[PDB]
Amino acid sequence: ESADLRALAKHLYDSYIKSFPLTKAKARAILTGKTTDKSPFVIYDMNSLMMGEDKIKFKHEVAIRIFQGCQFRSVEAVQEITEYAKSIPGFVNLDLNDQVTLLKYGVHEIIYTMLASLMNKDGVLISEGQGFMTREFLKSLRKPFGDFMEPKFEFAVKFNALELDDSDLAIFIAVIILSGDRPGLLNVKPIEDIQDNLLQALELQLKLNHPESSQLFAKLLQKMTDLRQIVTEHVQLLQVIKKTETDMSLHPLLQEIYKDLY
Amino acid sequence: ESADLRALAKHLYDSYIKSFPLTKAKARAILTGKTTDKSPFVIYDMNSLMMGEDKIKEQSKEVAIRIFQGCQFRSVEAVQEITEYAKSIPGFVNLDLNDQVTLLKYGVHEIIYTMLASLMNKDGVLISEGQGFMTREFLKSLRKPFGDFMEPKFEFAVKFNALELDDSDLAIFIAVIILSGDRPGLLNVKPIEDIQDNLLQALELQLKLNHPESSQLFAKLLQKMTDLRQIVTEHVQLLQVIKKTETDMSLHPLLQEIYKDLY
Amino acid sequence: VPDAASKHKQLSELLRGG
Amino acid sequence: DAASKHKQLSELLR
Ligand SMILES: CN(CCOc1ccc(C[C@H](Nc2ccccc2C(=O)c2ccccc2)C(=O)O)cc1)c1ccccn1
Ligand SMILES: CN(CCOc1ccc(C[C@H](Nc2ccccc2C(=O)c2ccccc2)C(=O)O)cc1)c1ccccn1
Repeated sequence: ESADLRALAKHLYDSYIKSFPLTKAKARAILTGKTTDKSPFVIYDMNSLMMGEDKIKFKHEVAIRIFQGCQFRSVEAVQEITEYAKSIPGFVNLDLNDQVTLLKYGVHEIIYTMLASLMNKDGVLISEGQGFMTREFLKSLRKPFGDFMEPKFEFAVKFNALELDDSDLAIFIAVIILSGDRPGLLNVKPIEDIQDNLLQALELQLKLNHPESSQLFAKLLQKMTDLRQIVTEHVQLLQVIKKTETDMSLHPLLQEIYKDLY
Repeated sequence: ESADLRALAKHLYDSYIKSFPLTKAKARAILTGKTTDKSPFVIYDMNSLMMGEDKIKEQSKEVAIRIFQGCQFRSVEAVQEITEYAKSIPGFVNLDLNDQVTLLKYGVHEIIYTMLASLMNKDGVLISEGQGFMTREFLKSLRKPFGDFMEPKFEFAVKFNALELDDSDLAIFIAVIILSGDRPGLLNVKPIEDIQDNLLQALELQLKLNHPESSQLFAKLLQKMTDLRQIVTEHVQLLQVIKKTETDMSLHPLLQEIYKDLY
Repeated sequence: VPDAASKHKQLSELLRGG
Repeated sequence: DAASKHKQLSELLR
């Protein structure tokens, strides 16, 4: 029974590696200068954004540029999370309405989870590890733009304190997607069956990979509610932007995800 | 360590029993007719409400407003009971009083909704210590925006009650809830999290002994904490609609104190 | 005809095939 | 100063 749970873990880790180009292993390698990849460009003020901008591939106010660059990343992250979800056994056999609902509610929680992999207390990697934008600079963006990233840094510093690795994260984000309490699910039961198997694999995974971290499984499940508060607050700030800023349409896919979200 | 975790479970269950007069055991006994208590009076429309105001529990108001005051009254008594319970959680009263206050402030409504689930079913909720049973449909039929308050609590309760927890599980679970290290504004996170890890170990042993053959019950219960947070958030937003549109929507000073600068 | 799949055309498109 | 901003909860506690 332990071998089947470990095969599930290996399957999930392999799909994670195929779906997400920048893993936590490589992000840790950037943040402690251990890679052979060149160092990120450090964006710390208005002038260094323009100085490093040419390494950013994007086709089409500093804060408006940060907003656009972010949106571009979010759309690619949704696509990566959808590929990963597609590799979760049982997921693509569920009623497409439920597949859609689970993506709709889980994608941003996974985005914030994996974003934590790219953060330390002083900033975040951008553009697949090619740049590094400092926390102080994001916090110094004109309101309300300066308020978006700061709660994610708070969460990341606590989440990275759990010292999870890519192999843990693959199962945890699978657990997240297969959440039976998503509003609007038609058949909760097959979902919950898949999630209980994912949960068993996650519990075995954390017990083997992090002995001497008592109750790590429970701490990690508590972070799911942290993620939910983060999503709620992000939505409220998006509505400040949509109500106050001029021409800030979201990409149609992000609009599709947030329409009638909660 | 397994025997002290079981002693902690027993300690928590005894303080729960001393602190909360209406347990899940008695609510289940009422709702399934196994008690010797007389059946609740069933309030399912305006007319049956008027009929059972006549025989059992003249300041006329809006029925929706009377419901509002009744739920506020219960909430204030529940806060007092949850505070009494919280004081018996080992380690709690040695924490910096500011943190004690913060943990109460953020955890009380989550515990209120957890324990509210013990008195609900798909069709309604017990009220007034089991003397009445108010239907979901009736609560849903109060004039807008009053009709929208209970429905998310019924939704959550049907999902939470599917876990078939008992009072002994629930005592440890609400303790886990109180000792949350991620409450905004905590001064010392570490002693909180130290107490909570022991509470979590006691809860895991409790659910494994009390519900073998319920795989991963511990993980499903920890996931319900996020439902609880969304319910609190939405309830606060609806209260703020209510405070903005209605007249004399002034809460009891303790609930005002709790909602002041909550999220 | 009207359900969540229809209200999320782009998510649906991403989810299909592979 | 959390306790001073919550006199009623504080009095319940002490
Ligand atoms: C910080 N960062 C890494 C990506 O971080 C993400 C942070 C958040 C997200 C989620 C995503 N958020 C946005 C969506 C559209 C536009 C802006 C944002 C912001 O988040 C934002 C808004 C205003 C100011 C600052 C940020 C979503 O809700 O869909 C996805 C990714 C950057 C920044 C600039 C360029 C590239 N990489
Ligand atoms: C349905 N019910 C039991 C529910 O008891 C609670 C239901 C909710 C709560 C939480 C508590 N709620 C209130 C507090 C003050 C004022 C109103 C409310 C409501 O929540 C409310 C508002 C409008 C309409 C309906 C409810 C809180 O926020 O602190 C605490 C207890 C009762 C109880 C007694 C009398 C009538 N029926």
